[PDB]
Amino acid sequence: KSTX
Amino acid sequence: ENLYFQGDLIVSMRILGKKRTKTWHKGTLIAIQTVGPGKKYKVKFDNKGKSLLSGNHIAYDYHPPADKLYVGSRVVAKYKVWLYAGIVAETPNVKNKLRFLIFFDDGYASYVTQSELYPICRPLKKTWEDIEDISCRDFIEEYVTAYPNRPMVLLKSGQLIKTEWEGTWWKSRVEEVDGSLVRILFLDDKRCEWIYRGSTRLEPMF
Repeated sequence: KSTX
Repeated sequence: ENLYFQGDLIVSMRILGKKRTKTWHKGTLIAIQTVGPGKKYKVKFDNKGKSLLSGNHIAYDYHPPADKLYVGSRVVAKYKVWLYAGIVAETPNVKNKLRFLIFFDDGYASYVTQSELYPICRPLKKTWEDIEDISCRDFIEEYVTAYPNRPMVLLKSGQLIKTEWEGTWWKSRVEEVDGSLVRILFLDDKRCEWIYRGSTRLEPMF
């Protein structure tokens, strides 16, 4: 899960 | 021209270089080239490759002394082991338990120690101008130039707020606060993110  | 010396850089020195993957790796400085007023630095990496790099894409292979680091300093930091570029957002003080706050080029924020930092050799005058993502770059420019003026929301553990992610607002809960960062639990997916307390992504007054 990407930053935001 | 080909040079052997350039400021404090010397051909044959150990160095860190930025790869195309955006991660930084150990190498040797094998050439220094001038092209008009410009300078390029040829690095042979320990594992794979040679690259001709600008001075903002090489870093010293030692830890900066604390007093050479400022808000806005351009650094390579251990990203959590990978090395990735960022900007110093805080230096050690009582409120952050004597750590450095790093805003990485992709927007990730983390507290680190001096042992997890390397100084970039030839940062741009405006250190943020080589941040590729324009949104990140604009945020950093505003943050660094406004400092020490830092509007932040005061959040407490257990507080229900809305937090932005992927362009929409999510019901969320404050799990923990650590200096200028807050750990937000997103209720939908039950996963957390550490977010800077001055982020406009945080909306307590929904």
